[PDB]
Amino acid sequence: MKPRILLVEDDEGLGETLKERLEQDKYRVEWAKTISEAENLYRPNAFDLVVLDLRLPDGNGFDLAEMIVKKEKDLPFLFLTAQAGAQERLRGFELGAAEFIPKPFHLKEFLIRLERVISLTRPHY
Amino acid sequence: KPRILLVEDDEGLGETLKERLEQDKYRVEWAKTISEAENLYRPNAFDLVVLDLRLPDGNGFDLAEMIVKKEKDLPFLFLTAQAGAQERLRGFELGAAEFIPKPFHLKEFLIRLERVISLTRPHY
Repeated sequence: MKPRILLVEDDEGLGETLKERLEQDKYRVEWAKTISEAENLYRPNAFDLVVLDLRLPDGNGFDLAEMIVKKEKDLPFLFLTAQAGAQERLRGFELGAAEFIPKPFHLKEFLIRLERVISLTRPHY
Repeated sequence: KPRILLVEDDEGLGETLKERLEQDKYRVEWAKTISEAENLYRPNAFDLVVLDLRLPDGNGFDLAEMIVKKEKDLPFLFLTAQAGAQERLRGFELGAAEFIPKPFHLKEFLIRLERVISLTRPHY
């Protein structure tokens, strides 16, 4: 019912804040702090959206995204990252990212953009 | 054909964008100042406004605010080097459909613009 988000983020100050605010009313969040934890949490037909940064301590978010796309072609993923230059964004969009949100950001911006991504996951009425 | 109001004073860029979009079966009215954009803008004529926050005769937020007052659900997006956290927050809170920073590769802009154009308006 509540969309389930896989959040991949090693900054625990930011990750706690994001998880807490997302779980406030609308969403359920499984929060991985490493790529290996993300891989453990990840399985097909379990998530509605993945939110990930690019650098984690044990690998790169693009590789994780590429893996996920291979297993579940239509699982939306968005990047949330300080590495948000023209090249990174183009790479993300060409891989089919649903969104690309830079750091730094205000939480309310993230919530607006994320709610529109969730809206696109809804079926046609 | 979807009609785009492009508000962009950089004429090298504006020419490139107008030409490519018109090859993609868009109609583009390209304004180079806020003054010109306000003059070209009319309700029930455009399907998307693309504007820079940085225009020669003022702040693109003023133009976006005028457009929102007149046609609250008209899609608009910012294409701008003024792409920091405060400006993006203000833009999304105002209802911007997208916010694409400069510099950008043209293919990124096209991918993101095509997505905005696909959204349904208004409520069926």
